Amino acid sequence: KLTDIKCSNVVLLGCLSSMNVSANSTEWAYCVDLHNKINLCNDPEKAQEMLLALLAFFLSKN
Amino acid sequence: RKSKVVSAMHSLLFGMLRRLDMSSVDTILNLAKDGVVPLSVIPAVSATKLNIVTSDIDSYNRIQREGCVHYAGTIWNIIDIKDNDGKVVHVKEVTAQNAESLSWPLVLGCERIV
Amino acid sequence: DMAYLNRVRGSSAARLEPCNGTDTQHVYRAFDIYNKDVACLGKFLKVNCVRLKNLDKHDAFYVVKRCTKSAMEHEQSIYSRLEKCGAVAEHDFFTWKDGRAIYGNVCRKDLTEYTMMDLCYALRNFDENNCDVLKSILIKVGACEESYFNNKVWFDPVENEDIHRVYALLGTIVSRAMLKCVKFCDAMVEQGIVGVVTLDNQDLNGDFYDFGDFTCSIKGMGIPICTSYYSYMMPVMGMTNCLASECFVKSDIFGEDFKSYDLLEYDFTEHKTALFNKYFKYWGLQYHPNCVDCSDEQCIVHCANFNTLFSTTIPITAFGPLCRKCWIDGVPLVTTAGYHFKQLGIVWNNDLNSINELLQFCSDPALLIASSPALVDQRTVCFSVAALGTGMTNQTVKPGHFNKEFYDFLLEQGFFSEGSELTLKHFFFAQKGDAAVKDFDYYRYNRPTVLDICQARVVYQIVQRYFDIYEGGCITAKEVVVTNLNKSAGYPLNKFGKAGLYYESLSYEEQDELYAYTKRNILPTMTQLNLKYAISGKERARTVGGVSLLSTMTTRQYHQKHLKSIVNTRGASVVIGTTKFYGGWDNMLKNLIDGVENPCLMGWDYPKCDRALPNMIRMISAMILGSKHTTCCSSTDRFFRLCNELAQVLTEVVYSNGGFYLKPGGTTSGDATTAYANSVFNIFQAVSANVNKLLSVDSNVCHNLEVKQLQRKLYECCYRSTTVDDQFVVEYYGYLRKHFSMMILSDDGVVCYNNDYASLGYVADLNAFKAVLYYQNNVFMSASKCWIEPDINKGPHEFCSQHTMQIVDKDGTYYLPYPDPSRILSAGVFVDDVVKTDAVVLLERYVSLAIDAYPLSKHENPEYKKVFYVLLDWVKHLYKTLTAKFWDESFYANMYEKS
RNA sequence: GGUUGUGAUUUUAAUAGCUU
RNA sequence: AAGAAGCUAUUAAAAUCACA
Ligand SMILES: [Zn+2]
Ligand SMILES: [Zn+2]
Repeated sequence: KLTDIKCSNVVLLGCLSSMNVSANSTEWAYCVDLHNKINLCNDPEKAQEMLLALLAFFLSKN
Repeated sequence: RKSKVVSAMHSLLFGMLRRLDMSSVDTILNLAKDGVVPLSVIPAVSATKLNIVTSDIDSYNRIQREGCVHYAGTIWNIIDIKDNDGKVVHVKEVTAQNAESLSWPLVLGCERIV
Repeated sequence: DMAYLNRVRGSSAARLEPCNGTDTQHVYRAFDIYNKDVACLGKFLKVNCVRLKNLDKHDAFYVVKRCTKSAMEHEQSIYSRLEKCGAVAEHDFFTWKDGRAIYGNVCRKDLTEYTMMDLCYALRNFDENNCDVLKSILIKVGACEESYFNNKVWFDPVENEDIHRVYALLGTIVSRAMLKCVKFCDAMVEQGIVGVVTLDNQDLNGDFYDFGDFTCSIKGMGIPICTSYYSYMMPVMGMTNCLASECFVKSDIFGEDFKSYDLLEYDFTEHKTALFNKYFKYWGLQYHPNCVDCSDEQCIVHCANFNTLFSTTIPITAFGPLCRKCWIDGVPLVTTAGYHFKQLGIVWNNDLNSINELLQFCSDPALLIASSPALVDQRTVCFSVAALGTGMTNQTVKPGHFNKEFYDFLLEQGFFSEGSELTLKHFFFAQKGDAAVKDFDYYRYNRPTVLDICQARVVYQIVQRYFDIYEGGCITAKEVVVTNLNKSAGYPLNKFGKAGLYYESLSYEEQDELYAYTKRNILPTMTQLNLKYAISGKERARTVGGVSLLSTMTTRQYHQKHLKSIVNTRGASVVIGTTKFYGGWDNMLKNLIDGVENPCLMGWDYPKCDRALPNMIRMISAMILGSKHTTCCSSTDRFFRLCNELAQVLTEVVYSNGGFYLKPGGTTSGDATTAYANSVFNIFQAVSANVNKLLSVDSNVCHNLEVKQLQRKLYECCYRSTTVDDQFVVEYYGYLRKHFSMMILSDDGVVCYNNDYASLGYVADLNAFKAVLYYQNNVFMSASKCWIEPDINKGPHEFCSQHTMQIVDKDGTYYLPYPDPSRILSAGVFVDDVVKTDAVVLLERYVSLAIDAYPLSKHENPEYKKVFYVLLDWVKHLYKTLTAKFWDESFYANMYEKS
């Protein structure tokens, strides 16, 4: 479970990285913080909700 | 290869000489003991342009008081302000408290006024 | 009882309270007693003095020594001779009746609770618990109210940078104490008394109060010896940042109250020498402001330590390369002409100025920096120098690629199930747009540290013995082994091409000429700091130095022989060159465990090792490695090589993201000798814990005549003599090798110490390491990360990031390393960048991981065993999609078999 | 633009050597 | 016999991993 979501985050950043999202520092920092903190996350549902936040953010930029 | 590398080194060295600001250095260099000044302070005393990277609005407040900055025993006027993204940011926005919504590490391009 | 008190009360207005009546208080107290029976710096129990709390002052105490009736006249006369000076506490002398005879009484007034020794000792020998004395002293001095200790990590220097603020308050006490000691020594000289002065003789108020062992002599002919006084507090003298009251410039750089021409001052020779005479008038040993004047490499250690202590008072901008305008290429440009090392002092280039000659100019920062606008950055406490014309630009980190197929296969095999105790724990964390600079800010932990020279000269001698086996010397350019096409050459040269281009560009004769030049001058260079794609188990970013080309070319040409001798040797106490394959790991652990009686294993690691490295001990290591150029180079050449090594590696201008900086200190991973220098550092720290613990053994209680003799000789060699006798050094080297065996790799190692000698404090247990790291590395070794192992059979809990297990076979019992399963799985799953087109690269990755994972096959845990076989099956599948060299497990089996 | 060390593996080439 | 390969190392380069 954790691994399932934990790995799933990496692909999301890669998708974003292709979109030069780093052009604006704020969004890139937000995404990086969320990813890094979910990776260290040990209890699933919290990781799940941060992953949902990531996905919601990505869907905004398509 | 040998010719190309040494030629490129010559070109870079000549570029440095071009951007050296030769006169300003000597005017202050030869006052010190035997004309020897630490390299760590030569630009701050001889350079014409000054860049500063703030951490937040509070650093902005401390560093400047009326759009000018005091550093290395000299007064520096703020010409242009860039944010993280490099976009122009005018003094009106930073002065206002609303800068909270703005990217924090502002960088200011300051110039020497004597 | 009150009758006895009445004598004291009369003069003191009777505003006193007794502790448990007239009975002497049973309290342990630090001491520095050198005597026929004892020669120790540990604490003892003395019950020959009564302590009365002065109720007037919040801390003052009245202490009376009711002993030595026959010594009253001696004490009385000495006090009369010395009372005139202002550094002696008040004394009262009288005799009181008791039983069948009278005994003398010496009452000392308004003395503070704890002696300066009790501080210097307590600050050293620090530990998490049993730290009552330090807390009490901090409260009494008013550094912080007791509420400050609710923060259970208050003492940690890396978790509470506020602690340094607390200690800085004690800086006043230390400075006052030194000044009072100077006055007291002067008074002893004038009055004609001879004797040694020890911290037990002085109170926090700074007044001396005990004269029992002193001796009278001709007026003005006295001789005080304070070697152990000054030297002992030197770590405290550096930690609590005393002398801050002597700061040369007392205004901020960007504060309006400042002068432009002020910065140009760099000499500070008179400042430093005047400070030395003001505070250290009685140090006996000469002080050289500029180390270039030193003669013996040991003298450099002493003078440079003192320069480090005074380094605080000088402006931070004064240091750095010393350049000047000069006529070059017909265009007058600023040229480097000298360097102002923090420790070594002013050094000027011997020779004044062809590709051999012209090449250095393009790499020397002197030309580049002067041609750039100035830069002030508030992100990092470290200083900033200038910024290029193009302006600053940040750089970000992208996460690694996720290999979905491998993950799916792992899931299929049944891993990462809801069963616990196994899961991914390493990932390619991503970092912000400018994490490069914010990581460089971590060098603020590199606070100046002053190691006590008297006790560190001996340790330098000892550690030098650990490195006498190898061989060094200089080698002509043609003989240097070069990893050509080095992936970088530093900012000045990385534009044109890789390092090879320059290697074949420069013919060997020019390289030799440049080396000979370096043996006469100083040639500083940048070091382009940069980020590092690398899996990690924690969010922290990682960056590496990447020193420029010219440094490595000459640096390796000076150390190569020594380093090669280090790697090639086997069985030594430094195991850099040894392989863990072919049973090498078991050979290492068998050598380490050999000889030690009642063996027990311990380990550790230095927090923030690369950064917290006290920029002094790095210099010491730089001298040890180079110490073997006995004949190839004269002393001056050796000194210039050392200072150039420091210039390139310690205080070099560090480029990054278009914004120059000036590194406070600490190591740079890009150096050739980083691993070797760190190994020397680690040996130094491990030894020094031994000397520290040994001196505090409470000689009177010991019975191992060997150990008693050993500490008596050690003490008599540290403080009470000038030249250390090689005899004692070799004896101590043997003693350490007989009960404290070390195996050191770069900056990590394991120790197999005798349990008995450690329990009685005859060798450095963990607590010793806590103390030494605290007052010398200036960081705190969190008890969690270290460990001990009271049974060798289980082997080390971890060494070099790998566990160890014992397996019994037809070959018998022997040890095998095995990495953490989670780390291996993770390395399998994630890759730094998108896999290249050729899947063969994947085959190499996975076969190498299997090789590193084979030992788990023997592991006890059923789940761990699955790891190796699963990786084997994956490589089988990969190859099939694309053999015995890879198909068969036996191929991995032979990798972990002897010969 | 993506460091230097020290192990290790794989390939490739050269070098000889051995065996068939 | 040549020749041929196989094997064996040694050397060199690349590629790749682990470790600090
Ligand atoms: Zn000296
Ligand atoms: Zn030499």
